[PDB]
Amino acid sequence: QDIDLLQKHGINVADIKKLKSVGICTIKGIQMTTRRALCNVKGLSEAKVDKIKEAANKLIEPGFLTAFEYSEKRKMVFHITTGSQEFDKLLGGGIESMAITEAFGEFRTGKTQLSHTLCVTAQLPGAGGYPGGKIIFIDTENTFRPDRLRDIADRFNVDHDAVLDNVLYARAYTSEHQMELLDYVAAKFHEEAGIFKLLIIDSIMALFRVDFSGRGELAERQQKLAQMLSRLQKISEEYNVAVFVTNQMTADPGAPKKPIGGHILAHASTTRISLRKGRGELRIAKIYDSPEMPENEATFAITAGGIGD
Amino acid sequence: QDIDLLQKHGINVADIKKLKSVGICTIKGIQMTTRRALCNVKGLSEAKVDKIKEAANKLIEPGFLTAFEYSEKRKMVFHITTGSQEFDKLLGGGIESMAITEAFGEFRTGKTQLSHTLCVTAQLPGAGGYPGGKIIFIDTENTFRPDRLRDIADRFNVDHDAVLDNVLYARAYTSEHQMELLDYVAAKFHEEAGIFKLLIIDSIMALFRVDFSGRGELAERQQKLAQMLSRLQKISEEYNVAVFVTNQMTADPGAPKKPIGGHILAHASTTRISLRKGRGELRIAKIYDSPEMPENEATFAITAGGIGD
Amino acid sequence: QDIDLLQKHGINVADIKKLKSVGICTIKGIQMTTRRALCNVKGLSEAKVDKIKEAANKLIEPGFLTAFEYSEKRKMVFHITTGSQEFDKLLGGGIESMAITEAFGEFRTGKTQLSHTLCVTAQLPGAGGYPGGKIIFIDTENTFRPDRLRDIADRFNVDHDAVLDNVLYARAYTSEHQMELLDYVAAKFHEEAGIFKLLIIDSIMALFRVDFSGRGELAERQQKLAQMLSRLQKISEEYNVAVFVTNQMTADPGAPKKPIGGHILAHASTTRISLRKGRGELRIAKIYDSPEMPENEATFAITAGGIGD
DNA sequence: TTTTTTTTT
DNA sequence: AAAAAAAAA
Ligand SMILES: Nc1ncnc2c1ncn2[C@@H]1O[C@H](COP(=O)(O)OP(=O)(O)NP(=O)(O)O)[C@@H](O)[C@H]1O
Ligand SMILES: Nc1ncnc2c1ncn2[C@@H]1O[C@H](COP(=O)(O)OP(=O)(O)NP(=O)(O)O)[C@@H](O)[C@H]1O
Ligand SMILES: Nc1ncnc2c1ncn2[C@@H]1O[C@H](COP(=O)(O)OP(=O)(O)NP(=O)(O)O)[C@@H](O)[C@H]1O
Ligand SMILES: [Ca+2]
Ligand SMILES: [Ca+2]
Ligand SMILES: [Ca+2]
Repeated sequence: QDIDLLQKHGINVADIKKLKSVGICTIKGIQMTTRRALCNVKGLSEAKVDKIKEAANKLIEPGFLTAFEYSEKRKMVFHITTGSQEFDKLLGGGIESMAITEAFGEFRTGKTQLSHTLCVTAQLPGAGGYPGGKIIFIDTENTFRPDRLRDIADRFNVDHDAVLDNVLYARAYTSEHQMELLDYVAAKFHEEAGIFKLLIIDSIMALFRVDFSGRGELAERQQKLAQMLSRLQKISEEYNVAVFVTNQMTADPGAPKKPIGGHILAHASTTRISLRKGRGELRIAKIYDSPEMPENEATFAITAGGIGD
Repeated sequence: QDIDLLQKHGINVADIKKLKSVGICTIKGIQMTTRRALCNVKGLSEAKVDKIKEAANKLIEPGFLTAFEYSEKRKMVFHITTGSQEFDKLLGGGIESMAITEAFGEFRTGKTQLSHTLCVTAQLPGAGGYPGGKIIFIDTENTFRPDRLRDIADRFNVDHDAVLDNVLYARAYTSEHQMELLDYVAAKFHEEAGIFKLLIIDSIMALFRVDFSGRGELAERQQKLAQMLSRLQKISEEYNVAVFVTNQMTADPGAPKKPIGGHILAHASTTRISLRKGRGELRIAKIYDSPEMPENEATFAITAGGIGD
Repeated sequence: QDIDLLQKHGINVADIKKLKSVGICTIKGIQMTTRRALCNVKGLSEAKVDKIKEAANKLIEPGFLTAFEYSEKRKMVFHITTGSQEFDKLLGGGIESMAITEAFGEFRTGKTQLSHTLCVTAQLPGAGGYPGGKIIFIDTENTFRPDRLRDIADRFNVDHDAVLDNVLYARAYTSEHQMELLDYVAAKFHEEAGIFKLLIIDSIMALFRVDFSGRGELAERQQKLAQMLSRLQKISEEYNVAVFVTNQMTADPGAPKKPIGGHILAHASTTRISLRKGRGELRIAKIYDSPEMPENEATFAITAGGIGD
């Protein structure tokens, strides 16, 4: 896995620590790079890069796996329960582990409350043999009240301070700061294989819609967004972790609500979960663009303690 | 067909295995090569290449076929049904076997669901004397959930594990990795003549729009795309197989949706099928740029089980 | 016409069959050759070529024709109707017979549909005393569906299989293969004087833009293109036939669409017909660079059956 | 000579 | 109802 399996094939140790200084730490890191990105770095020439690709095919052989084998290959994925019964009946165990999940609501619909439950149910050994592990929370608005975890820890009957250390927290302040903070995620995931389970970005579009103006800087903004979602897709295959992202909404005076992000965000997301209000403490949850489950509905209950029934 | 029919015309066996190491395996492989591409390879001189072209015209004679003969020549093409009745009424048997078909939707419109049905209906002996065979699936986003094949296998009344081996799967990770993986397709098609029927690339533009930036690397990206579509056109004549490609969409603040790819992709595609949403589980399918069928519409139904009515 | 009229002027028969092996078949073939091209061939010396030019001026005398005589000299040209009324009102009988015509569209604009009608209307005895004859179709993309001729044969009330033999078909696979296939056209035209009327290349730039890269091989590509267009100009005077060529288009992020080919193709073409989309099954056709008709517009209708009104 | 990208309220 | 930008071989 770690990139020391190449030095027995002609690679000298003088520059294999150099690609570590960019951030590459795994044998799939050279599988997930363009050949011109290794033209940009200080001190690697255009005519020596082929010897790293010499040890790429003879260590990770890109033949043609049959889908029968790929059926047993995909058994390593896991599922995170949401807290309810009909909500992960709507998903099939909840959140997939090799895909990007989206959830958008009006304003009060309980997006971060769904996230705050997921910092608690994901460290408990549950269904599917899922053993539970550590969480990274990348907040961007302000909403990481930690004492809200302590109420949900009671209704699952867990100790308080045993769970307040297994979540990692950092707030981005700028849309470029949100991008560079993904490099710390790659360093944090690699040195402990298997102790982390999922990652939460609070709202990817909470800073992109502010730092960029309207029709002038629109293509500048949508191009920088595509680099972020592609990097998150690479991490979810590199370490087999889940990602959960939310975003805001906007109106439509041309007609009546659409989630912001445009076509770039709608294509790159694997499952989108629409959330609308019902009656009192009840919320309705539809499902948009899923590779499994058709458009059916469920019913939450945001409680004292997150998602219930 | 195989390139051993040339050695009886003066070609020595010392370098006919050399052009095999590039990838050339058929008597049309020398028909589909520039004369300067055989100047680039290690150990073949500029003044000996004519003896391969000596056995080219006396084995494949490029005279002038009349179109009456070409009418009976084109009877070897086949047609893949999609799953509906009005949808291949809109196409005339469905997918052609010597052409490139395109299909683009908004985001939830069911592009990969149309692909997932085509991995099932193409191995069943159907209309036009089409006997069915094996499929190659080149995925690029992430969407190859194999258990979705098992639902569609029921509504055609086929065994489960008899069809999960006749599809081959590989995921490209990089836009250059997608190009070199076509060379494995040529090796896989050649050694078994007639057991493969079609090929699916998931989304050719899913990695080209990410790995390349805006107006700086635009001409660099569009030139590398033209090498890919021309290689796919050569394979579809070399082995008589069908190809099915999808792509994303983009907006237009100059006006209102256009499929990405530019003029290069729009010219090289033979039929393009627009897909838009109707009501509930119904989708509308128009047709763009076809050499037969004029602009008429139909109506899907994505079901439990892919395309219905 | 045939080169046996020279042997009565001192030319021995030992080498007049030699210039036949290059491809020269007519008395204008020595009028259309450089004197250094007859230095390159195996077995003809630099000091004997003048005796062929001895019988050149005393058989084709290059004096000074007056334009009054040239007015009656040019009566042998003919005109091919396209299928509409305002479209050849825009051209003046349609396609000239001693010139190169060009037509370029966006992607769906009906370029090959205009070609498919021209394989049918050119074998019918129509206006101007044009008697009709045989057609050569040099396809290069893939688009020669022959059953599309059978629909247009009905709306002109012609037999089906009487017209499916008078069109000759060949597909080029490589940009050098497209060049050498013009030598078969010269052999096919010469032995039957007057039974052929026109020639269609599908898209000259469909293979030149693929087989050659960007700014490296640009001058290499544009030099090889100029040899092709000059050879086509020589054939259209050697046998008095029409030629119809199409090409793709490209964008312009420096500004917004331009036809590809550069200045070489724009100069060597005699008439260029721009094609853009109107409403539904209607197309608008402007005219670029014509030696007659000024910039006026018309309106097609691609039908069941090609071009209508 | 060559090559199009990008929704917001 | 109504808004604009961005370059490399
Ligand atoms: N302990 C609690 N008991 C009952 N309701 C609660 C409790 N805590 C929070 N809520 C409610 O849960 C909702 C919070 O949803 P929330 O996810 O915070 O919205 P949001 O995602 O933050 N949208 P926005 O605040 O505009 O960014 C509100 O209706 C709160 O009143
Ligand atoms: N098991 C199933 N049975 C029937 N229909 C299903 C099934 N699972 C998914 N679908 C349908 O598939 C639709 C989404 O189709 P999909 O092919 O994912 O479009 P898509 O454009 O490829 N999504 P994306 O990859 O983000 O662009 C859903 O809206 C469902 O209607
Ligand atoms: N026989 C026919 N009957 C009905 N409609 C037709 C017929 N032939 C063509 N069309 C319509 O005309 C369009 C095809 O135009 P076409 O002449 O193929 O453009 P093109 O520029 O040759 N395509 P491309 O090679 O991709 O650039 C399609 O959108 C069809 O709907
Ligand atoms: Ca919030
Ligand atoms: Ca998809
Ligand atoms: Ca065409």
